[PDB]
Parts: sequence; C-alpha cells; structure tokens
Amino acid sequence: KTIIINGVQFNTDEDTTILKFARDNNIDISALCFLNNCNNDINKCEICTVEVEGTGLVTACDTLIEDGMIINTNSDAVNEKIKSRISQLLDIHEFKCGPCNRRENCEFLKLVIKYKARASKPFLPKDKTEYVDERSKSLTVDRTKCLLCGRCVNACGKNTETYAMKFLNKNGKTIIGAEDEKCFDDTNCLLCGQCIIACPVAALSEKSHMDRVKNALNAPEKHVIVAMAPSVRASIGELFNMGFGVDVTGKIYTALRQLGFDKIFDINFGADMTIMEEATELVQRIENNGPFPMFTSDCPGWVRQAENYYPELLNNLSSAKSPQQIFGTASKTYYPSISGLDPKNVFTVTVMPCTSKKFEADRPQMEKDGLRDIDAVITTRELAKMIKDAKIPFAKLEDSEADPAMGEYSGAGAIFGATGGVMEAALRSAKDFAENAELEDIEYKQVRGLNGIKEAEVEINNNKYNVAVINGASNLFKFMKSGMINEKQYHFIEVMACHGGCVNGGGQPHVNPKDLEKVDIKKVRASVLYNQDEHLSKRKSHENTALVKMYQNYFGKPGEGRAHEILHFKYKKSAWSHP
Ligand code: 402
Ligand code: SF4
Ligand code: SF4
Ligand code: SF4
Ligand code: SF4
Ligand code: FES
Ligand SMILES: [Mg+2]
Ligand SMILES: [Mg+2]
Repeated sequence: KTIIINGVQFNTDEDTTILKFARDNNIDISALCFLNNCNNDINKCEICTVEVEGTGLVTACDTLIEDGMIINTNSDAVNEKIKSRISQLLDIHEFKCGPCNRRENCEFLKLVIKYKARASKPFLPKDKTEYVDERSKSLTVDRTKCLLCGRCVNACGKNTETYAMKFLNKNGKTIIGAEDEKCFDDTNCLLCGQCIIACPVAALSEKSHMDRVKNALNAPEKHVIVAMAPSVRASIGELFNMGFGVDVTGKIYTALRQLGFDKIFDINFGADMTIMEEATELVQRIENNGPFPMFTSDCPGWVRQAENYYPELLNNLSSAKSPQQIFGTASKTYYPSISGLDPKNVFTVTVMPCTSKKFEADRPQMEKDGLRDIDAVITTRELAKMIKDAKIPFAKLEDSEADPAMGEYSGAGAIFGATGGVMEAALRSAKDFAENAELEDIEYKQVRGLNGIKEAEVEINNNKYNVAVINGASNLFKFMKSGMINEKQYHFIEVMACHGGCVNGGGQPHVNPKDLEKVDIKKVRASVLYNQDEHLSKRKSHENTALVKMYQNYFGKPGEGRAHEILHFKYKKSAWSHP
C-alpha cells in the first residue's frame, strides 16, 4: 500500500490507523478522546481530524490507512474544524486555570493553546454545587471541567471490567457518573481511581484529605505522624520535572520534615509487619491443610471487588491488615508505649499512590478504643501540591533519613508497590518460617512482570505449592470466570486492582499520552523499588531490626495472641436473606 501524507509518499505494509501511522513517522496529529487504543465511539471529539482526498474530513484515530490515500493533516479546513471542536468544548468548560489542580499538566489547556481557540460564550456557572460530587470517600467529580470524552468510561471497562463509570442521562442532558447517579462508594465501583488517571482534565480527582492534614499540624496538641507508601518515592519526582524512574526517597523525608510533620516513618515498615502476619498465617494454613487458597488482603480495591462480586472469597482472605492499616494500629498502641505520647493526641497521616486507600482508612471498624488506625490519607499528587504550596525546592533538597522505630524497612517491604511484590515478599518469610532456616536464594522472578495472570510452583518445606499473581481487576474477573481457579489447587494468591501494582495507582501523577508510548511507566516506576531491594542489606521482613524489637517488646509472636488480636481484620459476607 502506498500512502501520501502532506505531500510525502510512503510505501508500507503496516495495517493500522492514520493516527498511529502518523506518529510513527513524526507527523503531528492532535488527539483528545483516543486513549488505551480506543476513542469515544458515540461522541467522537474529532480533534484527530485529517483530510483524505476523495473522501473528506475523517477521524485519524479510528480510520485505517489504505493504499491510494492522499492525506492532509494541516490544511485550513482541517485546523478550523479542530478549532471549532475545541471552541465548543470551551462552551461547556469553566476555563479558570488559576486555582485548578491540573493547571500544570492539563491536556485540554495544551490543545486550547495550540489552536488558539476561544469560546463562543464563556462557561461561568454561578453555583457549582450541582456540578460537583464530593460524596465519595475516594473520588470526586467536577462536571464544569468535563469534556464528555469518555476516557474514564473506557478506562474503567478496560482496567476493571466493572463499567462502574457510565454515561448517564441527567434531566435530559449527558454526564458521566456512577449507576443511577449514586455515590460511587455505594455502587460496585472499586474506588481504584483508574478513571482519574485517564482523565485529560480536572473533572475527576481524589477526595481531598489535605484540610485534615493541615488542621492537624496547626493543632498545638496533635502529634502528626507521616509515612509514605513504597510507590511514592518512585514517582513523586515526576511532578517536579525530575524525570521518570528517579529515587527521591531521601528528598521526601526532608520535604516532609520541612512541612512540619512531627514524626517521619514509612509504610514499608508496615509492609514488613503485614508479611510477618501473612507469612505466619500461610504457614499455619499449610500445616492445617487449608483453608486454600489464601488471598492477599492489602489492596482495598480488590477487597471491594471481593465484597461486591465474590463475597464467598472473603473468608479466604488473609486476616492481616494492609501495610497502611497495620502500621496505623501500631501508631496508636506501640508507638505511644515507646514515646510517652498520649494515644489520643497521635494523628497518623499516610501518603499513597491510591485513592482506594482513603476508603480503607475511613472504614468504621478500622479503629480501637475510639482511635482510628489512620486519620488521613493523601495521594502522591496531594503531597506534591502540598510541597509546592509550601514553595519547598524539592529537586534541590538534601537527603535525610526516616525515624528508625517505625521507619526502617527491608527489601521485601520495599517491592510491595509492584505487582507480585507482596507475593515475593511473603514467600521469602514463609519459606524461612516453615523450614526453620535462613535461606540464601530469595528472588522469585516468576511472579514479577506485567503479565495479567502469573503463576508459579513453589516448594516449601519439602512440599510443592501453587501460587498465582493476579495483575489488575479485569484479570481477577478473567481468572475467576474462565474457571482458572479450578484448573488446579492454588494455595496463595495475590490480587492488585491496578495493573502494574500500586505504582500505577489512581493517586499517582498523571502522565501525558505521548510520554506513555515513550516510557513504560509501570516498569520504570517499579524498577526503583526492585533496585532498593537489591541494595538493602536486609531483604526479609523478619530481619527488620526495628520491627523485630517491636514484636519482641510489645506484640509478641505474630499470628497469635495480642498480635492476632489487634493487627488483624476479617471481612464478613452478608448472611443469607430474602430479599
Ligand atoms: N497499604 C499498603 Fe501497600 C504497601 O506497603 C501501599 O502502601 Fe500499595 C503501594 N505503594 C498502595 O497504596 S497497597 C496493596 N499492596 C501493595 S503496596
Ligand atoms: S481542566 Fe485544564 S483547561 Fe480546564 S481550568 Fe483546569 S487547567 Fe484550565
Ligand atoms: S474508581 Fe475504578 S472501578 Fe470505580 S469508576 Fe473509576 S475506574 Fe471504575
Ligand atoms: S470525567 Fe474526564 S475522562 Fe471522563 S468524560 Fe469527563 S473529561 Fe473525559
Ligand atoms: S493496586 Fe494499590 S493503588 Fe491500586 S487500588 Fe490496590 S492498593 Fe490502591
Ligand atoms: S481522538 Fe479521534 S475522535 Fe477523539
Ligand atoms: Mg472506537
Ligand atoms: Mg502540627
């Protein structure tokens, strides 16, 4: 097939779209609603408009190339069509970039600038109350910014297959939202925030916890603890023009101190706690010959998936709390016992690449004696803004260290952020626990990587066991519906709602679509974590010295006693009822 684009002749064999073909040959074509290899098929944005001689204006993003095509991507007719579309989008868009949360990295703004489009009449609604939905504990919607591009709808379908994000007909007009315009929390929604990640504007955002955090630091009698997730140190640098795959761990500790936090800890410590409890439980089940399989319980998106679609699996979940909640429980119990602080005055803040983490934190029973495990959860994005609002020169900061007591971590805890991380981490301890040995070879590369469903046979104390890593919520549905769960007897299964693991969470920095093709964001972010694991001296959660002292002096033996009493959490299926 022979193609000519802007006068340049091409003789290729590729079967693909005009748009794909163009980008592969450094030919510029704008796009808006095209993402994840799909566009808005019932309301095409037409930003990708090109002209095919002998046919007219077409959409490049979903039109295949064809021998004999003469294509003009930059004619006046093309640009005025594109300009017209952007102008009409402006007609329903509160174009006030000043206090906007996507103002530094908005796709729509870049399009408005590129084509110099203006609205026929600006959209300045008086009362945004009717446009804003902040009911949810994890997500919020601002429909003054919504372009109706359907990227959230498509991403939810592709990433989770729940189709929790829908087009709705509100009073005769089209919006996006949850089923019957309910609060997402009350629907089958996983609160994974993959919809936010797909959004080209500030229409979708996390539920802000920043006021919680600010009030706590300004409150005289509050002792504010902060602890970031594995993934944060591997990605927050992106929002400070530092590039991708940059370890900024030390800079973060410094930034957090300058922000005024009273204690600097780390969720990787909690991750090591989770392994202590979860490896112990697995070994218990190995020698009780069940119940099998045990599922991980550290992903609140997956927890909600189970609660909403597979409640019969709830009893198979590990009782161990997530690194966030298990750290939190210790922060109100253990940490006062070694600091002299009144438990009531402790305010525990986590930094997460996750929106679902907010819902997990505000679960009614995630507390004891009136004290929440976790009082506030801010996303990676929220922390970035916080650092910028404080005008802290992040890229120029010098490295500091976390406070040891609940800040030290092993290599096992560090790789939690990647898909298969919990699996590898857990196996390192469980094998040592069951074999009563200090084992040399601890790398389980078979459970790593971006394959959606990953399996492996492991041999623990002279017995072969089957494990599986489920990489993404859509892949959970696949694994269960396809009957893969019954093809063999699995013993330990990891499930992460976000493909790639937490490094690809809904609270992570947005990445521009062109950069997404440019850089494998899931593997590059996770590489930071694995590199830490490789160069840490302690690579097993039970070799965490600060953790070992904690169990020795306070909790005792994991899996039983006081440790099982307050560090665990069990999910309950609803009893049978009609109707
Ligand atoms: N809690 C917890 Fe986890 C840990 O440690 C984070 O903390 Fe994750 C990350 N990064 C997130 O958010 S959650 C599911 N387990 C994998 S990693
Ligand atoms: S969504 Fe983008 S274009 Fe709209 S106000 Fe925010 S930054 Fe500006
Ligand atoms: S939070 Fe996740 S499950 Fe809910 S609508 Fe968004 S993408 Fe779908
Ligand atoms: S919420 Fe964002 S991604 Fe979804 S339709 Fe509106 S602008 Fe597009
Ligand atoms: S994979 Fe990580 S970021 Fe995504 S929903 Fe689960 S815990 Fe949250
Ligand atoms: S990007 Fe092609 S129609 Fe939207
Ligand atoms: Mg399509
Ligand atoms: Mg304070």
